[PDB]
Amino acid sequence: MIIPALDLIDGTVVRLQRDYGNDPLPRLQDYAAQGAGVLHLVDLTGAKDPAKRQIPLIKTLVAGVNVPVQVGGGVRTEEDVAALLKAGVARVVIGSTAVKSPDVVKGWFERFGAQALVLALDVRIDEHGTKQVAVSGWQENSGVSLEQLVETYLPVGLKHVLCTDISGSNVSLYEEVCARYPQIAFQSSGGIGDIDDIAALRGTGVRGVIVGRALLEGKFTVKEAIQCWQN
Ligand code: NA
Repeated sequence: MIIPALDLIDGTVVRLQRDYGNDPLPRLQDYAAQGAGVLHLVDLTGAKDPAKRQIPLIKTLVAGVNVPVQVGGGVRTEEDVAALLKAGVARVVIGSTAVKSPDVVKGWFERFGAQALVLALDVRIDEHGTKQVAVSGWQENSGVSLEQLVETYLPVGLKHVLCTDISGSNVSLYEEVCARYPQIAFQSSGGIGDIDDIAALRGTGVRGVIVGRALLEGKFTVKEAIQCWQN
């Protein structure tokens, strides 16, 4: 499915920074009105300081649409996961903590269930052609491959992985990992500049396609994206 996405800073919709206004709820409602079955939010305020996690806003947004929302941004602790779920989010998106503390995160899978968690991994293809995991675009590689990290979590029932390519190559990347782990539903993130980019991901095996900036830029609509995806 198409997964429309917003990044939020202090109640403001931003592009990665350009301000697109303070109306995230009507934006999300219109995404759902066009047929979206899942939405994605990044709490950039929470990511910079978990003390200022935008829980009240997230509550309002989840309540205001009829579809599951997955939410990430500075999820560091079990308390963070619980607080987001309590606010009504469908799934919590875990990023750097899934790389840095796998035994701790494996415990979260046991407590909350695999249906409640999405692991978001940034992947950089190195000189050798290895899929290297990094915790962000501006930090060096972490010394573990995508495959190695996925296999760390398969024993606790990993089901959802969001993969962002931060290094043609894009499509091959998703074809390979989806083929290797058909029991995992992979989501693609990044590299969607126009409608043809969505077409290209078709048949790769990816289950979900995150689309953020291209919608804000008015390149195409959620309805058009879904029609392309469904072919
Ligand atoms: Na966005």
